[PDB]
Amino acid sequence: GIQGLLQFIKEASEPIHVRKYKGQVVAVDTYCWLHKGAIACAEKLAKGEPTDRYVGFCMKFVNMLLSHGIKPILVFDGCTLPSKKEVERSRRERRQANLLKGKQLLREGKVSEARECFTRSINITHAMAHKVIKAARSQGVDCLVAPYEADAQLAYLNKAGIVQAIITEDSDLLAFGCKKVILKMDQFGNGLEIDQARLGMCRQLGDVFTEEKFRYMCILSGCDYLSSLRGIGLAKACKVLRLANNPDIVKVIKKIGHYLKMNITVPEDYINGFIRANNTFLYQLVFDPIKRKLIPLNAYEDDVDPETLSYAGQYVDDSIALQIALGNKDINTFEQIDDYNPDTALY
DNA sequence: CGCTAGTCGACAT
DNA sequence: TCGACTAGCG
Ligand SMILES: [Mn+2]
Ligand SMILES: [Mn+2]
Ligand SMILES: [Mn+2]
Ligand code: NA
Repeated sequence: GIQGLLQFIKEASEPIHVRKYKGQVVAVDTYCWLHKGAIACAEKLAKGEPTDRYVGFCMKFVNMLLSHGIKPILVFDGCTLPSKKEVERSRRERRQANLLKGKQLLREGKVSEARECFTRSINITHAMAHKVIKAARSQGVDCLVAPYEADAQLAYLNKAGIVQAIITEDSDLLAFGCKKVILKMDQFGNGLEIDQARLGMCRQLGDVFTEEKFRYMCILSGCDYLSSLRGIGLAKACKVLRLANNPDIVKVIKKIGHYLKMNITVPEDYINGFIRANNTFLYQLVFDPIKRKLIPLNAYEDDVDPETLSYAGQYVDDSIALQIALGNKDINTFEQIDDYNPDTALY
């Protein structure tokens, strides 16, 4: 998540409605609807009590798209990424802290304070996501479980032309290179749209509108894969790239103390972390739904060795990757929890 | 002015 | 899964 990116390129956004893609295919970052659908029933999920309200919350969004001729492809998060394990461990640490502190407030009498901690300790399990998959499949809607982060899976579906828009709330999809991203879409279907081609209307970007330079700007500002240098945001990162009259990104990062004229010490591990993060935005493992196989988000280049890309995801057998993508195989237990088969009537 | 970190919000009755 | 918002800092 690039902080403040949406307010940094506002001049490239215009409010639209989902009718502009009537009769087209639009993928969805479905986990955003699960987080909003679980707030209305946070205390129930915190106490382990059975609840299916979030199932109905995600369905009114799906049924709303079906009413406008949209063919949604619900994409769901999968396994944990090694490049995101530091953030995933911290989020799991804060969910456990709010859960323990929320249960402590139940043993006192504070009902409003315990509810606030419950809404911040929401853990969207894969079983909760699989409930929405069953409800969406009962209505004839495609559902795809990403091998890891849904962000990379959404980026491939949009680049490969399978879908023409990505309905989401995260700003990372712009860094992955999505052509059309629809943000802040209410239950009625109204939101903002940011096209990758219209990024030139942002005067504060300069010549940093190409996919490679825009990807470099998001990482230097601070993403979930690599924390930014102390004092480096989107503006200063964009300033380094505008003045970067050099295609080699490694020498430009070392020279960040010169392009900005600041006392910036760059450890060597941060340089290896940038190459680690740039390859994750480029070569993260997605799932090809047509050919049914594990492929990187972008095709491998000649100046990269895929042997050093374990942090971007681990390959498995195409049959195992298919059962995970179909939601039949659980993410953690790796056991068959369902028996859906798309052959016996996206794929 | 730009960046950082904490807070409040997302639901809905 | 995320971001919007502002006070406090350089
Ligand atoms: Mn997760
Ligand atoms: Mn994501
Ligand atoms: Mn993301
Ligand atoms: Na930053």
